[PDB]
Amino acid sequence: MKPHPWFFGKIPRAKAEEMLSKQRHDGAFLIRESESAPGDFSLSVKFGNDVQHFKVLRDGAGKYFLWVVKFNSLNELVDYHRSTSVSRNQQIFLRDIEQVP
Ligand code: NA
Repeated sequence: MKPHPWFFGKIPRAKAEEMLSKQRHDGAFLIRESESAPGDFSLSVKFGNDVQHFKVLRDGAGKYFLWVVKFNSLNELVDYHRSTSVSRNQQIFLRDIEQVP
């Protein structure tokens, strides 16, 4: 298929904020590899004039989750949260970034 447009590797938290702050649509997001917690992933998401960040948590077996529902891949967790909100305070659905192209 195609590589996913949402995996940014080891981009600093502040550079994820810089990039997402130029996005127009709420829910534009990326997965990055945390610098403060090496070996952990973080999800950064545009919402309004902000950028929210969430830890990608692991269970004892290595499944990934944000809150309660967990998955066998980052790819399945991202796809799940295209239609189930990532936030408990707003309805925020992941959508791909509109890329410089
Ligand atoms: Na993680």
